[PDB]
Amino acid sequence: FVNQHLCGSHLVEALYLVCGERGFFYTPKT
Amino acid sequence: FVNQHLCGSHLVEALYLVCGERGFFYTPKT
Amino acid sequence: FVNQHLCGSHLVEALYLVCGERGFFYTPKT
Amino acid sequence: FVNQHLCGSHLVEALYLVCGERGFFYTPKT
Amino acid sequence: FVNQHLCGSHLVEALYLVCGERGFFYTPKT
Amino acid sequence: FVNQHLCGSHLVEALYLVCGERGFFYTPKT
Amino acid sequence: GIVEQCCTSICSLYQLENYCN
Amino acid sequence: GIVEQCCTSICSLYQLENYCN
Amino acid sequence: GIVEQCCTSICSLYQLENYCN
Amino acid sequence: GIVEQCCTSICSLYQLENYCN
Amino acid sequence: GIVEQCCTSICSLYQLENYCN
Amino acid sequence: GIVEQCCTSICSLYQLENYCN
Ligand SMILES: [Cl-]
Ligand SMILES: [Cl-]
Ligand SMILES: [Cl-]
Ligand SMILES: [Cl-]
Ligand SMILES: [Zn+2]
Ligand SMILES: [Zn+2]
Repeated sequence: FVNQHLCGSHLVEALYLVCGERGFFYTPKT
Repeated sequence: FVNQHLCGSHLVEALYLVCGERGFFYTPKT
Repeated sequence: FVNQHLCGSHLVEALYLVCGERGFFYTPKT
Repeated sequence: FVNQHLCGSHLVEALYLVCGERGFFYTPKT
Repeated sequence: FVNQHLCGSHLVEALYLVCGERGFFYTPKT
Repeated sequence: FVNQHLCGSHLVEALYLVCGERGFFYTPKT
Repeated sequence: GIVEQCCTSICSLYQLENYCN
Repeated sequence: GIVEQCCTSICSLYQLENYCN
Repeated sequence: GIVEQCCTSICSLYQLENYCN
Repeated sequence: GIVEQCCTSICSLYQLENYCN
Repeated sequence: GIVEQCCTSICSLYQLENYCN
Repeated sequence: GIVEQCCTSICSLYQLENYCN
């Protein structure tokens, strides 16, 4: 695997791919 | 605004657009 | 809803989600 | 260039790539 | 990490996320 | 057609659309 | 729920907004 | 039209280019 | 236009509805 | 192969990683 | 948080698994 | 390469065809 800048939409897409079925949370303000 | 048919990462993208800096949880069934 | 920087592809995707069936126009040079 | 099968926001993305700074209209049937 | 169902540009996006600066080849059947 | 900055994911998506069936390679480090 | 609803039938952005924090 | 054609059968980038301004 | 209103500065989903047909 | 496997059934990120350079 | 950890600085896929439910 | 040719500077769809198999 690897280390990239993931901003905006790209971060949630990556979470989708990583977490899938499990689901995730996206909380910018934290 | 219109209804949308939204699967996979498209759902998470739409949540990102709709929720913004408020964030969201992504909670798929099982 | 919320206020984000939407550039390139991201802007047309957002228009797709917002407008859907209605359709839209994307005219950078205006 | 090859043929492409293109649904939802993928269509609008391809129009964005193909049209660029010329822009485009997105005109779905009904 | 979970299994993922991945078609069209979603496959290439996942390869981009997984491979990063190492790169990859995209080799569809025929 | 046209000339745009295509970075990260956006570059591989564009390659997907351009190359399709043919497939492509994405080699940042070259 | 929503994931299933938006994907198997359809949903509105206003329904999605129920998933925001 | 095009949206339906690209999605239900297939289309070329050259056909898409008909939708540019 | 839209690019100025949304990429350089920011816009709402409601402003984007200005560009719907 | 992989493109067909990930799309027609399912695949893991670990399987994808076989396509990296 | 996640935005700080991933957009301004960089993160791994493994760190992103911290935000899975 | 491609990253230099397309992200830092700009490229055409035709240049991207250089990276097709
Ligand atoms: Cl971006
Ligand atoms: Cl971008
Ligand atoms: Cl899709
Ligand atoms: Cl980006
Ligand atoms: Zn982007
Ligand atoms: Zn898709």
